[PDB]
Amino acid sequence: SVKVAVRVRPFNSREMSRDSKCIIQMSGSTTTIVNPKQPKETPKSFSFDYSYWSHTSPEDINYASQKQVYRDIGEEMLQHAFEGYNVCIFAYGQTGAGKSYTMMGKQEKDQQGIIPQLCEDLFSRINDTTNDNMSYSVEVSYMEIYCERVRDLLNPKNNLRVREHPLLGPYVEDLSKLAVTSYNDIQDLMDSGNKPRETSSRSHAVFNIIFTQKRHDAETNITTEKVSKISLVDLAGSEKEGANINKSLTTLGKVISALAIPYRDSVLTWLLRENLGGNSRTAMVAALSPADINYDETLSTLRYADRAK
Ligand SMILES: Nc1ncnc2c1ncn2[C@@H]1O[C@H](COP(=O)(O)OP(=O)(O)O)[C@@H](O)[C@H]1O
Ligand SMILES: [Mg+2]
Repeated sequence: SVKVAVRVRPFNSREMSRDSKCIIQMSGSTTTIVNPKQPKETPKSFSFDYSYWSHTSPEDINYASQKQVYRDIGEEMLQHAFEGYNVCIFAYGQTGAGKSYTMMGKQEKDQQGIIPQLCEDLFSRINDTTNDNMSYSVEVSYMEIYCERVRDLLNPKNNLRVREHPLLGPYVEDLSKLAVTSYNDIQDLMDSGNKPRETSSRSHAVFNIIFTQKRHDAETNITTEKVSKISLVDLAGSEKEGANINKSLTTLGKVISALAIPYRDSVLTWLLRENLGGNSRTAMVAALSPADINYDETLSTLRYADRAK
């Protein structure tokens, strides 16, 4: 239950101008942060399921690639989805640590993130299915959560509000749910999505997929369904606006350790009630700046990820 990894990125323009010295090191699954003031102060140590070293470039033999990331976490999380269970992955961290590049990624030199890959993989396993008793259905929803109003990142309007249907549970009223029938088609929705995103990387991006599996039982001749709810999330840069963000992340924290009465405590948390916990495995990638100038925020992140256990 619950899976946590951290990923340090390469220096960015800012850090580079700031000569920002690297204060992060990694040894398997142990990211050690060094304090700036005290170059000695022995690097502080933490230990996760995964500690990806992406400080260099796709060149360095020892570089955690978007594939590696997806193959370790995504891949499995997708597998469980086929088994019939809900799945949710989370990107969390300072703005610019790497959440988006990790979830979505890019295109050239195929730097596709977890979402693009996971998708391609989901459809690849479906099309190669050679049992006529198995038919599939993939419904997608994409959105943004700001000041706790849901923005349909793949549509116009009608601000949306998340209710709590009697039995069914949480849901965003009037939120588009499009059935796709191929990777490409699901890829357009992605591009259109990250395209609509303008805003200010201050809101949570929730890419949900409702994977349905229909099995035609040779005997009895009864088609039974099996529904999985995959929710890939790009959280806010942790670091009124702050109120909803802080409350969200917080509520989320006292859950991972728990999952391994806090809930309606916030929309984001009140929405993934079917993914946050109850059951079904979740995962959490933590973007980390390798720059000294971010010591406090970088450290705070680590602690947040360390508490998720
Ligand atoms: N592991 C990485 N490999 C390559 N570039 C990265 C990596 N992590 C971050 N970056 C760079 O940093 C920038 C910001 O990452 P991003 O995920 O978009 O920010 P945020 O934390 O605000 O979501 C990108 O424009 C990208 O080039
Ligand atoms: Mg952005």
